[PDB]
Amino acid sequence: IRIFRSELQRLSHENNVMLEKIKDNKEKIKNNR
Amino acid sequence: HPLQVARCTKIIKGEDAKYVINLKQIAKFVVGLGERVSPTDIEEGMRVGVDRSKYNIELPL
Amino acid sequence: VGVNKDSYLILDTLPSEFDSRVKAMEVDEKPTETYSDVGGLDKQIEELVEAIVLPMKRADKFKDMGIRAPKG
Amino acid sequence: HRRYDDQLKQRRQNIRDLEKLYDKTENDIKALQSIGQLIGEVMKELSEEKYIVKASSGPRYIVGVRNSVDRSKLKKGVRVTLDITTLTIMRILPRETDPLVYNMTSFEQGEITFDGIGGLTEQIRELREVIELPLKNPEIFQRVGIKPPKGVLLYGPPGTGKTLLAKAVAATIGANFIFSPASGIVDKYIGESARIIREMFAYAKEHEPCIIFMDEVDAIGGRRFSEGTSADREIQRTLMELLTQMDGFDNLGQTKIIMATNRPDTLDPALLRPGRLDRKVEIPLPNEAGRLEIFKIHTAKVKKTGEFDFEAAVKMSDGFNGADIRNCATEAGFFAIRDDRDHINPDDLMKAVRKVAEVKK
Amino acid sequence: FDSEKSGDREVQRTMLELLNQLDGFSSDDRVKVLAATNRVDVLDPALLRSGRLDRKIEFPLPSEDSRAQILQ
Repeated sequence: IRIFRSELQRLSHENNVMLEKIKDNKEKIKNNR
Repeated sequence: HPLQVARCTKIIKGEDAKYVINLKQIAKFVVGLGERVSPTDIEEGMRVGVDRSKYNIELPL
Repeated sequence: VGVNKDSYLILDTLPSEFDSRVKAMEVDEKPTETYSDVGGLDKQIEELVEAIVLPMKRADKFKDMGIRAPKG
Repeated sequence: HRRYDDQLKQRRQNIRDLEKLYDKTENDIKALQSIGQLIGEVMKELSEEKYIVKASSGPRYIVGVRNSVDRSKLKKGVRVTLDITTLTIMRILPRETDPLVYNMTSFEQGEITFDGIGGLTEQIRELREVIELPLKNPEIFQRVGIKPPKGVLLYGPPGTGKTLLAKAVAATIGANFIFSPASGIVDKYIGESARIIREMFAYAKEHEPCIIFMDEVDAIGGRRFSEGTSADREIQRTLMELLTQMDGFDNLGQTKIIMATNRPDTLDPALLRPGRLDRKVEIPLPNEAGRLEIFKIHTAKVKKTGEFDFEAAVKMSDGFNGADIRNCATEAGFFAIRDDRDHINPDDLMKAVRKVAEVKK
Repeated sequence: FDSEKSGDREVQRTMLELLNQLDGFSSDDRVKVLAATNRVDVLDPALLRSGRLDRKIEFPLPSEDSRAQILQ
């Protein structure tokens, strides 16, 4: 069960990068409208 | 209060009694996000008005 | 269509609220009337059944013939 | 324990899908930071780097040039993109004032094929030599020494041959189909005279493979007496402008003017002189023998019996063209629905003529 | 004989959009558009065809026996 946990940690932080990227975009698009 | 003219320019309010309507034929505005009825005072009174053209929920005043 | 007041730039579309719908337009779902209320028009009523009512019933019978039913 | 690898693969699918969605959102936000400009039309050319234009947001202005300005494709009248800040021309656009796709009918190539215009082949071959040949290979008349004809008049019974011959010319040649009815020019309303012909000449100037067609010329015509105007205000301005377009300094070499009416007597004799209308083609009325090929187009296209007789229904038909028999074939299948048949009874089309005779002659 | 459709575009665009909407479904019996007026002073070849308003139906004054049902 220690195999998939290596690639799961990568996809977990890659989701946070896309989350923090859109988080500033969600507040920016509402200010641009 | 008697109102023979009403206008507003670049006002951000809130959907509910937002108004922001320019009664002049130039730069016409509307109101979205549901329906509200406020026959007495919509938001501020005063520069809230209708005059010629019907716009959305502004009819009660 | 939401646009800027100063620069007049298109930003985002808006939902339909005031469409200038031209009110006082009569909308009635399946009214109640019969052709026997107004008589003497059976000559014209037959023309209304032949060119309107009957092709309105089933459009598959006229489609198998390759023709097009009149719309009015 | 190995079944959890599917959740790892489905997790990566959500990362790749959302990443493409977040990238499109950022590009849409960056598009909001762009700055648009105004739009106008050049009223007069003052110089190479200076043009007199007319803004859509205000009165006439005089602007400059910005970048990517082609002096060959940009001249007086060409629609431009006006700068609100420095008053310059940002881009180049074709000339449009009144909508050309609404008041004027424009379609790619043609619609009606050569099957519906059949029987005119003797006049069709002569029509292709004076229209199709000069638009494709102008060298045909250059070696002969004859000038190509500008206008060609197709006249006949109303609704008979006017629509069929109009869309057939654009289909065989390949040029676009321009339909400009004469009923959209002359009015009791003030104006609406020159602006239609000038912009129609501008549309055919931008797109070379085009052919202009008209209809109902008899309403805008008439010779009066001295070619003056009494209640003719919109009639005379139209008749004179049509002559100045072909014989003017700039004609349409890639576009031929076509007019549709009843009789040539309803047209201004000024337009009948050589240099404007060089060709007159008469559309006859198909008789019982002539209409035999008409019922083989629309009526024979739909589902019919193998024993169907074209000679039985033609005896009751009087002056029915390809468009007029559309109601005959429509009413023919109306009597066959009661017997539950997928074909058309030859006796039902004979009874369908009496139903069409209530409207058509 | 007037071109005033170009003068007032409310009348022209209503007719232009009418030609596009009647051609939306040519095989469907669920699209039907009719009209009624006092008389027809103008004939439009574009409106006369299969699938549009074609057949002229005249409505004269009611007959003798027809008025007995209305008064009833």
